[PDB]
Amino acid sequence: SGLTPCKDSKQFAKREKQQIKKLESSLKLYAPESAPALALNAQIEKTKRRFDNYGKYGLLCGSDGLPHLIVNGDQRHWGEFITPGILFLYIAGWIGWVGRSYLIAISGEKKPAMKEIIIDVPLASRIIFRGFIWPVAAYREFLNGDLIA
Amino acid sequence: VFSAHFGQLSIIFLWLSGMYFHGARFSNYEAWLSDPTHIGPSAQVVWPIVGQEILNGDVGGGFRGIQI
Amino acid sequence: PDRPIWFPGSTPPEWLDGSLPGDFGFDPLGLSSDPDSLKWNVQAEIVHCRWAMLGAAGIFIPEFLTKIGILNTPSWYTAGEQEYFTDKTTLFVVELILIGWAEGRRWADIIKPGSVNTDPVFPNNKLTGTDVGYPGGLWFDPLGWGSGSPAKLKELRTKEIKNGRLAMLAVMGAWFQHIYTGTGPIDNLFAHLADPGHATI
Amino acid sequence: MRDLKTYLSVAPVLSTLWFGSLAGLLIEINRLFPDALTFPF
Amino acid sequence: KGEWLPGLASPDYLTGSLAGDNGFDPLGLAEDPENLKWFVQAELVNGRWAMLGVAGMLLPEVFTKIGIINVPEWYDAGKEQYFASSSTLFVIEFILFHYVEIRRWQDIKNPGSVNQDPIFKQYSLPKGEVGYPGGIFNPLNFAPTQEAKEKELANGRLAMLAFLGFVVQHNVTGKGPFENLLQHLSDPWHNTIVQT
Ligand code: CLA
Ligand code: CLA
Ligand SMILES: CC(/C=C/C=C(C)/C=C/[C@@]12O[C@]1(C)C[C@@H](O)CC2(C)C)=C\C=C\C=C(C)\C=C\C=C(C)\C=C\[C@@]12O[C@]1(C)C[C@@H](O)CC2(C)C
Ligand SMILES: CC(/C=C/C=C(C)/C=C/[C@@]12O[C@]1(C)C[C@@H](O)CC2(C)C)=C\C=C\C=C(C)\C=C\C=C(C)\C=C\[C@@]12O[C@]1(C)C[C@@H](O)CC2(C)C
Repeated sequence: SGLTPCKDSKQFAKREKQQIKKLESSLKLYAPESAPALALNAQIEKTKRRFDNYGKYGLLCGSDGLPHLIVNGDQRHWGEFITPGILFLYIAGWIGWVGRSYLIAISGEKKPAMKEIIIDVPLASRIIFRGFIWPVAAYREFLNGDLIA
Repeated sequence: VFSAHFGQLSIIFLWLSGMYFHGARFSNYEAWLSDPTHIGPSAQVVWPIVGQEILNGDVGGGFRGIQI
Repeated sequence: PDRPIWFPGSTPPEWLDGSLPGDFGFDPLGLSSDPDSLKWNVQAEIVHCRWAMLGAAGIFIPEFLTKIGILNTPSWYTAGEQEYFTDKTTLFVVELILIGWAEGRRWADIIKPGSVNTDPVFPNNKLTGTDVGYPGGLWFDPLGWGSGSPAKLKELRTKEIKNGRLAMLAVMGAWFQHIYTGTGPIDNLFAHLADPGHATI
Repeated sequence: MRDLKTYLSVAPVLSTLWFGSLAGLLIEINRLFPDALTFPF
Repeated sequence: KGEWLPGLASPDYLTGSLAGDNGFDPLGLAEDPENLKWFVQAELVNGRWAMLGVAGMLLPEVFTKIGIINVPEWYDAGKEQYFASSSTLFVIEFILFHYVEIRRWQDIKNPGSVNQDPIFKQYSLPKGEVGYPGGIFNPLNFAPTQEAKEKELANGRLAMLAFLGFVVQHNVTGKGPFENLLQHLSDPWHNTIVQT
């Protein structure tokens, strides 16, 4: 959509050069072997590697020199939004399933409210491993009809 | 009330100990002592984790940190 | 009730009645008030004592023979840097697997006693031990010393536990002596014996 | 003691331990894979 | 009855009547009795298919290595050309497998529902437990005793593990399945997962 790749972005190169020039301005103030100078020299390399990696991944830059993210579902940009999205969904489902399974276990007690303050660690440690298979567990429970009260 | 006052005194002493220690290890006190007017006092230093080390300014005396 | 205590004239805790071997009523922090904690801590102490006897004899005996002039084995501190026929991580993995099987069997024995007393593949062979932590049987007790009158067993277990405490202390001492002085444990003993008054700090 | 375990299982202390471990872990990845915007896998 | 971990009580929902039972369910996935049947059928089918796949992608490699025939490895079989396009063969497979898979699915729902031939009405399969059709599928008329079922399930589990191992072998090392075994035997203590 009028976007150019990072590796061929003159404004991207200008941003990198300007940041490096600004960083090197403070390097001249200290002795070359001093600890502040050693710490500063490690910052320039980090900037260089970051810019190289951004160029190497085929990110798209506009007229500003800043990368843009395409989330329409293009197969060449699945790492921007699609790939991290499924990971977040899996992790959030794990957390939710563990939290839901803990409450059901203690609901049958005489005083279920007491277990919400003093957490039963031996009981909680067993349920934690069970969240690994939460997609299959939820898929099977939905079909059987036990998901909704 | 007596015991609570004792606890508060303990906390204050711990705070003073921290303040006195930080100026001995992470400060430019000596360089400032050699030139009080042109050097900015500093006693805090930041770890370089998420790029936050930009807060280590050039306070003078061959030292980088936060000006107190 | 009238057994010697660690602090004479003091009151021993109510959860240490002297039935256990090597009991001297020492628990100021009360780390074993509950019975399950008592049993777990007893097993931990026994295992630590046995590993200590195994390790302590393997540190001072080689160095004694080296300094006396019989062998030439290097210092125990730097024994992890010597050459070997394979990478140390492979040795670590093999050790992990074998000790994992052994310690898993032992763990199964603690929680549900009597559940691992039969050979998995040769049901004829069994272990004749009755108390947790003392397996007995032909594999571990070949000489028959593990069974007898209760007084003899109590005395033997007491002396084993005391030797274990001594060995644990000695091993920690060897570690700290070598981290501090920078020489072998036997050299420290000889330096101390040469001039006991001055050869310390 | 038993009271030591019971006080350690209360909601604030357990939550603080969990969040501290979480923050340490997150800082570990942020240090190991710094300046990350896309998945290169 | 076998136990997968001594000192651990088996779950109550595993009564031991099923074939190949060892009380193994740490996650409690088969708590609901309905889920148990579907999981059993899925395990059986996966075991049989994995067994066939592992055999068919291990044996030709050995045959090529010894020198009887000359066939490429299992992963690169797609580059070879055949008498028909891959899309055509996929179309034959898609139409063909639909019938048998729907037949099996119909049997799973209602046992004994699809035992009768739909074209010729005089041929049918004898009654039997679901997942074991018998009849024409057992031409030699072997005894389907519990021991044979246990052997089948054990072989299926081993085949699943072997297939996963083969996939991971190819993904990391990039070599053949049988080539790795010969490499391991040359220097056992120097050629291992640790080095790679
Ligand atoms: C790890 C080794 C270990 C273990 C598990 C035990 C365990 C036990 N001992 Mg014991 N003991 C040991 C080493 C050990 N001992 C040593 C080295 C000595 C000689 C000094 C003794 C001398 C001794 C006596 C005289 C008596 C016991 C008794 C007991 C039992 C009751 C006390 C208890 O439960 O406290 C729990 C014990 C623990 C070790 C839990 C660990 C708690 C602390 C925090 C460990 C760290 C301490 C360390 C010095 C601090 C490091 C911090 C810093 C310096 C770096 C219990 C089974 C009593 C008994 O009835 O015996 C049957 C008793 O009368 N012990
Ligand atoms: C079995 C226990 C034991 C024994 C026999 C020794 C013996 C010795 N140690 Mg030592 N040490 C030990 C444990 C032990 N240590 C432990 C646990 C530590 C860590 C805290 C140290 C740390 C240590 C250092 C840092 C140094 C020594 C040194 C020495 C030697 C000179 C004496 C001295 O100044 O020690 C002083 C010992 C201590 C300050 C530790 C207190 C003693 C422990 C707690 C045991 C308690 C006594 C024990 C119950 C007596 C009964 C056993 C008896 C038969 C010996 C001497 C050979 C010195 C050396 O190399 O000689 C030139 C030296 O510089 N040790
Ligand atoms: C546990 C221990 C110390 C004990 C701590 C004590 C007293 C705690 C006591 C208390 O709790 C009580 C009782 C009651 C509470 O109210 C109070 C406190 C005070 C809290 C020491 C050693 C603990 C652990 C020991 C002994 C470790 C042994 C190591 C081995 C076997 C090493 C082997 C090798 O050396 C070889 C043989 C050859 C080499 O080449 C390679 C290696 C591998 C190095
Ligand atoms: C079927 C199967 C393999 C099928 C393969 C085929 C057809 C191969 C075909 C090919 O070779 C040919 C034909 C040609 C090759 O050219 C072409 C291809 C296509 C390559 C694998 C299954 C593989 C399946 C595997 C490995 C599953 C493992 C599951 C496990 C372990 C579960 C563990 C648990 O479930 C229990 C155990 C208890 C639960 O409670 C909880 C836990 C503990 C979590």
